[PDB]
Amino acid sequence: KARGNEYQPSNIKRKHKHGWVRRLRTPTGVQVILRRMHKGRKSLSH
Amino acid sequence: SKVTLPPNYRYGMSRPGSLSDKRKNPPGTRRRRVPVEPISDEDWHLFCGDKVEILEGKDAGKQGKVVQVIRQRNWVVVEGLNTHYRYVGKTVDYRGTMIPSEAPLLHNQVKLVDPTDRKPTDVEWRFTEAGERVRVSTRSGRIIPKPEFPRADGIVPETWIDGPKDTSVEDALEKTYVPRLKTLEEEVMEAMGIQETRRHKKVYWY
Amino acid sequence: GLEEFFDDPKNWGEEKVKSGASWTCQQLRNKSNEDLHKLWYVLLKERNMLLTLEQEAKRQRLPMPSPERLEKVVDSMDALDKVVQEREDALRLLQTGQEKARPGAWRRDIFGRIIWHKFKQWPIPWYLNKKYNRKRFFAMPYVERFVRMRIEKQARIKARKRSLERKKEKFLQEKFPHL
Amino acid sequence: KKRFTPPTYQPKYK
Amino acid sequence: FHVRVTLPPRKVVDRWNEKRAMFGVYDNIGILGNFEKHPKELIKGPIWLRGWKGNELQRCIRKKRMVGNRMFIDDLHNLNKRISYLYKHFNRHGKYR
Amino acid sequence: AKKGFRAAYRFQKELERWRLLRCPPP
Amino acid sequence: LRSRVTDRYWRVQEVLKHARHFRGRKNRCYRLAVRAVTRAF
Amino acid sequence: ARNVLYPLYQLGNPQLRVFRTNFFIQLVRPGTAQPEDTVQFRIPMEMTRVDLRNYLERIYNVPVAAVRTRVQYGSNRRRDHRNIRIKKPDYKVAYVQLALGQTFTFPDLFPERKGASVDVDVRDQVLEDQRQKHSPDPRRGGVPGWFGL
Amino acid sequence: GADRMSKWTSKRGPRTFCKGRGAKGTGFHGRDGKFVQIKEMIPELVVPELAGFKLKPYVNYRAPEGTDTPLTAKQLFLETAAPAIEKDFKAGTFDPEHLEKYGFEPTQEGKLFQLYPKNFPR
Amino acid sequence: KPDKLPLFKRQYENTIFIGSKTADPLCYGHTQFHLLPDKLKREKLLKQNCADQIEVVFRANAIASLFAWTGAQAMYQGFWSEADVTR
RNA sequence: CUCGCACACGCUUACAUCAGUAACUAAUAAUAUACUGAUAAUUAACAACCAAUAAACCAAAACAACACUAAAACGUUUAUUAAUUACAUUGUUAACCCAACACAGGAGUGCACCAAGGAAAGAUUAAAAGAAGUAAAAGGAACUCGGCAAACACAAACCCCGCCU
RNA sequence: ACGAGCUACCCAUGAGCAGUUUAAAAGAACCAACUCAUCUAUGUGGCAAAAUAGUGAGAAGACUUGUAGGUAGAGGUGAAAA
RNA sequence: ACCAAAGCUAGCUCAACAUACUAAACAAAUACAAAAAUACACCAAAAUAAAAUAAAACAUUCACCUAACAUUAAAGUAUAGGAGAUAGAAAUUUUUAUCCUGACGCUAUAGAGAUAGUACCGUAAGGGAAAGAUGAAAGAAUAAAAUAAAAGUAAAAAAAAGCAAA
Ligand SMILES: [K+]
Ligand SMILES: [K+]
Ligand SMILES: [K+]
Ligand SMILES: [K+]
Ligand SMILES: [K+]
Ligand SMILES: [Mg+2]
Ligand SMILES: [Mg+2]
Ligand SMILES: [Mg+2]
Ligand SMILES: [Mg+2]
Ligand SMILES: [Mg+2]
Ligand SMILES: [Mg+2]
Ligand SMILES: [Mg+2]
Ligand SMILES: [Mg+2]
Ligand SMILES: [Mg+2]
Ligand SMILES: [Mg+2]
Ligand SMILES: [Mg+2]
Ligand SMILES: [Mg+2]
Ligand SMILES: [Mg+2]
Ligand SMILES: [Mg+2]
Ligand SMILES: [Mg+2]
Ligand SMILES: [Mg+2]
Ligand SMILES: [Mg+2]
Ligand SMILES: [Mg+2]
Ligand SMILES: [Mg+2]
Ligand SMILES: [Mg+2]
Ligand SMILES: [Mg+2]
Ligand SMILES: [Mg+2]
Ligand SMILES: [Mg+2]
Ligand SMILES: [Mg+2]
Ligand SMILES: [Mg+2]
Ligand SMILES: [Mg+2]
Ligand SMILES: [Mg+2]
Ligand SMILES: [Mg+2]
Ligand SMILES: [Mg+2]
Ligand SMILES: [Mg+2]
Ligand SMILES: [Mg+2]
Ligand SMILES: [Mg+2]
Ligand SMILES: [Mg+2]
Ligand SMILES: [Mg+2]
Ligand SMILES: [Mg+2]
Ligand SMILES: [Mg+2]
Ligand SMILES: [Mg+2]
Ligand SMILES: [Mg+2]
Ligand SMILES: [Mg+2]
Ligand SMILES: [Mg+2]
Ligand SMILES: [Mg+2]
Ligand SMILES: [Mg+2]
Ligand SMILES: [Mg+2]
Ligand SMILES: [Mg+2]
Ligand SMILES: [Mg+2]
Ligand SMILES: [Mg+2]
Ligand SMILES: [Mg+2]
Repeated sequence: KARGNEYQPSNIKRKHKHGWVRRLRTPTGVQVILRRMHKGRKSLSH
Repeated sequence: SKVTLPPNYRYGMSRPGSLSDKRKNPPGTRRRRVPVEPISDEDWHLFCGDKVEILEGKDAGKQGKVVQVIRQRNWVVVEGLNTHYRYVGKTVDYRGTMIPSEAPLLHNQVKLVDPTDRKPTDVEWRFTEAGERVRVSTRSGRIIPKPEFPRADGIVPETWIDGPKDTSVEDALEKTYVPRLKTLEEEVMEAMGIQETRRHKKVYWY
Repeated sequence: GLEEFFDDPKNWGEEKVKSGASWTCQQLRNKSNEDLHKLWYVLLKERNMLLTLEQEAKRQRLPMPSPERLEKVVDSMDALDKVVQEREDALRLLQTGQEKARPGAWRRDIFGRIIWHKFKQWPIPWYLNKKYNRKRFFAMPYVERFVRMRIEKQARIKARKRSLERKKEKFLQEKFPHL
Repeated sequence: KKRFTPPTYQPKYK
Repeated sequence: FHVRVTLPPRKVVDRWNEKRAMFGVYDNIGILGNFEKHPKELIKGPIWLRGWKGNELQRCIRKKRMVGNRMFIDDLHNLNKRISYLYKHFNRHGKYR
Repeated sequence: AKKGFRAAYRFQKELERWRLLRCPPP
Repeated sequence: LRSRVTDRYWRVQEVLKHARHFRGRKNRCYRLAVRAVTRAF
Repeated sequence: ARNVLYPLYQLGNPQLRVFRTNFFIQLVRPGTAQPEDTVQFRIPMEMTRVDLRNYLERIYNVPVAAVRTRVQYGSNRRRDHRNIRIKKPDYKVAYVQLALGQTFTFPDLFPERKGASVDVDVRDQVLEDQRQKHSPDPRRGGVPGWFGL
Repeated sequence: GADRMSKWTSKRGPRTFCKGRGAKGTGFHGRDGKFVQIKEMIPELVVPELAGFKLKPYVNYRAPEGTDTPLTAKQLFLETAAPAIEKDFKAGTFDPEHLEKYGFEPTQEGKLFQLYPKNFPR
Repeated sequence: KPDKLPLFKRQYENTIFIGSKTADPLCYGHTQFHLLPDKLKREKLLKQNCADQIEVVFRANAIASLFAWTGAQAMYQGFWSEADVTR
């Protein structure tokens, strides 16, 4: 009833959803890594 | 240790790792790039320790000794000829020890002095029949020896005393190498009598 | 033998301590392999003492007496490592002729780059490894467009660099018309 | 409808 | 509207350098050379603009025809959008029609 | 830095006017 | 060839010199001065 | 040794031997109270308890009894001039206890000199006297005193 | 949120996540869960005797340097194996088939310390 | 500090026990038998270069164990910090 | 006046010692758990990591004696194998986390309700209006859309629509 | 392309419900922890991009709750409020 | 008199030539929850691009829009089109090499977003900045030179009456 705190931290969930391993398991995920490498991002993924 | 510098930097007769340089140039600033005419390492005929003559300034025609050279900005510093006065000891209730300080000079305002005639003369590098690169004058045509100057360490190898942890010259130059076809691992193992019987199994590399 | 971490007591309060030059590369080539092994530990005991003194200097908020000793010792360590390695690769070339001591081969990763893949030690072959068989060494067709884009980005970076050098040469000539 | 325009934040570097 | 308070260093331009003295020397090569080389064979510049003239639309179309296959990916896409916008603007917009 | 010289020099005409007003000549 | 107006200082001085004796913000701000100067003439 | 590739071990392999160790050890003064037998060392991350026990017993011949180690975390809070975090390196601290009842106390590596302290006081006294001499005379009222008359 | 541009180490994750900081394993897990530490896998440091060894970590300043000549695989062969081969060829005892007497080894797996696999760490 | 022994702080239930609840009529003790674990064998101490530690383990075990037993007996009889011990 | 100690999850040196605060941070000052500089620290017994196959076994947890309907997490033993070899690696601070904030909000479990943890008023004067609380002559819904609110009241009955939780 | 760390529902694995009334652990009853949010007053750039104070409904079940997993926009999910 | 003002470098743009095209760094660790030496495997995959728009609506249609090998002409011709909008060839022709490459391109609200894809805002894909100025020497800071010119204030509060002025 008081929104604004939708982010509840959790390392298990964060590394399972946005981790480096998951990014390389799906063909669409690899393209996300390729786009960030081309753009010059400092952190490709969590 | 080597200190990294920003791509654009200004040199002011202070070493990069000095507190004076940090006070003058904070890490968060960058200034205008001064125009410096490129001189290759093979075209820099001015070293430290050779007498030179100053052409332009408040003092003209005087000769002095080069003490410091700034290769980055092509500067030669004479020993107390083109001098301006500053104060060193400063505190709340006292000032003093007025010490003259020498301003930098460019290469175009300084010409090397030949030993014999003691006059400025253009110098060009020449390759003699002995294989040594010796500076050669234009007018007189006499070669000029290199200006041997003491190193920054201030230690003369001629007068030195070996300390408790200093190796003698005889032992340093002593040769004991017997060039056999065994690695350092094999020689030390057989030197101390270390005996190993079993051998490693097969390991797959991929 | 725990006092070896500290210098002799006569030298604790000295503000400046003198030391000799570091070992050069040429001098260590004349020493035997047995000799280098013993010299490594002599350097090792010296380096531990210098690190202890350096840390104690920060604790006491006082400058380290003659800090250049540590710089000389670490240079001697690197020279000793170089010469022994110069004997290992030379002996390896005679016996086997391989340039590198760790096996590897050039591979193309999923990102399309060329990566020198070093090998690892395993007790089972490549086809019986669960973890190894999950890694992929090949480029999918969609990587072709992204590989092409990296070439364009590098080409523009070099193109900008080359044009920058030309501009400086013209600019310096105007302010220095000595020709 | 439930008309509502959420506010924006000034960038922190300012 | 603040203007500079110091006089700039006056540019000493020499009217008789190599470029200005020899400017437009061989403009009459065809007239006085048995018509062996047209003056358009002296233009230095882009490949697709040597001896050619046109408006903005005809220039972009011409560039895509000649050096289109040699351009980069990002440059090629930007050229296509410029062609489409000019095509729509020139034909479907304006006052005199 | 706007290119040009007329703007730079015309202001020097104004700087002289201000100096005379502040410090009139004998 | 990027052309910029450099004599803009004299552009506004020709207007403010007729509005030196006004009251309020009309003698300093240019936008308020022009409407006052135009009505003055 | 660190930054090297150890041989894979299977059944019946020969003993692993390292001749030129890449490890370096700092002896530091404990920041808190420690018992009489405890000596505190700083070791690289790639060093274990067994490595340090062999490191002291062989190289230095120190009869250690038990070795305990922990990992320290460096500060990553202070920001650079461009607002980028600068992280201090993480170091591994190991405590050892001697075996044969040997007692170790960390020595004072900076004992001051009585002559140097006296010389510093004399130099400070000379500077103070020089400042007093340079102090202007109040009765002169700021008039320069260099000129005679 | 969380910082995605920091180092992911063991101190950030939960109790389940325990990642080593770079140490080399020295054993495995036994029947009862007690860690069985293999004696062989422990790196046995080998030290010589420095009591009768006369050398110091510093060299005298007056000792001259030398021309920096990196060791070459060709120079090593001309120093060690060439004199043995040259004398044997002049005496007619050279055997192209077998070169084991000159220090050449056909297969590396026989010896204790290989070269191409790089068995020994240092 | 005791942390250098080392000793580690922990928080759980505070229990005073004698081997049986208070309702048990046998509120006193006669003897104790302790068996040292595997980690504290004589052979293990020799390998770890520990000679005098052989007797320390025996002394440390007895002092801590017997005090807990004797202390628990006193507190089952009502004696505590402010009442001291009469017998 | 009373949400206190500890673990899990999260945050990541913001914790500790000493010194400085003209200014930066605290919505003010003193000042320093919160701003700056130097130095220092969390030590494993607790916690993470911590064997495989074949075979025998229909019989609930609720003080479980024995039963109910909704039919229920929770394994031992035998056999065949399992590197046997002191000391492995890793988490140990905090006044903290998610909400743009040093936010009256959101936040799981164990044990206490205290032996622990904290300060409603920066200094005055005592106007109106506004908010919160206590009391009242005679009358007791005459108020008002409605007994809304408040009350020394804390009860009884009818109807409409839905069965009920 | 990326999103089920908030929320709707489900699959795993855990953890809570003290006293009081009754042959009752009966989608029974009184009343806390706990969970929802009926009515009114403050608040309306506020302590809060939905809160505080008083008062209320359930409180052994179709109940609350932690960890983690699953369903993705021509869809998911829904004791239909589009 | 404060706040302010001024500077010309950093670098960039468009080409040309051109080698022939994923740089620099790879000691160790990197697709277990990346940067954690070490155990009986599974591994992998393709299906025409659609629409915003134009026809003043909108259903057939709507250039470029992934893959053309160019230029001068044939020609906006033959043809294809609710025969409307608009779409549009070919047969057949023309094209002499290398140097002469630099700038009637910008100068810190311009030019790339860039001092930089870094701070910072987002769980994530993604979005994404502002910011530099002394001199030959600051190893000349009792330091020096320069405009003292934007709005806003101070020096200096106001005295009947009014689109503030004539
Ligand atoms: K038109
Ligand atoms: K924190
Ligand atoms: K009514
Ligand atoms: K999920
Ligand atoms: K709040
Ligand atoms: Mg949000
Ligand atoms: Mg949640
Ligand atoms: Mg530990
Ligand atoms: Mg973030
Ligand atoms: Mg953890
Ligand atoms: Mg934790
Ligand atoms: Mg063990
Ligand atoms: Mg935070
Ligand atoms: Mg405060
Ligand atoms: Mg203090
Ligand atoms: Mg602090
Ligand atoms: Mg607030
Ligand atoms: Mg208060
Ligand atoms: Mg107040
Ligand atoms: Mg009032
Ligand atoms: Mg009232
Ligand atoms: Mg009342
Ligand atoms: Mg009354
Ligand atoms: Mg009424
Ligand atoms: Mg009425
Ligand atoms: Mg009503
Ligand atoms: Mg009511
Ligand atoms: Mg009715
Ligand atoms: Mg109902
Ligand atoms: Mg009914
Ligand atoms: Mg969920
Ligand atoms: Mg109950
Ligand atoms: Mg009920
Ligand atoms: Mg609800
Ligand atoms: Mg409430
Ligand atoms: Mg209330
Ligand atoms: Mg009330
Ligand atoms: Mg109720
Ligand atoms: Mg009810
Ligand atoms: Mg998905
Ligand atoms: Mg639907
Ligand atoms: Mg529902
Ligand atoms: Mg309906
Ligand atoms: Mg409806
Ligand atoms: Mg239409
Ligand atoms: Mg229209
Ligand atoms: Mg289309
Ligand atoms: Mg037809
Ligand atoms: Mg810019
Ligand atoms: Mg501009
Ligand atoms: Mg102004
Ligand atoms: Mg009037």
